[PDB]
Amino acid sequence: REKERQNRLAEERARREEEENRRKAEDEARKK
Repeated sequence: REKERQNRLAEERARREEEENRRKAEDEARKK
């Protein structure tokens, strides 16, 4: 159960991270 929880939270973190990455990408694109 602990590893399930930790992995779920970890994928949530990584998904938020890729959200911010694509976000900064589209920001730079607007700068272009």
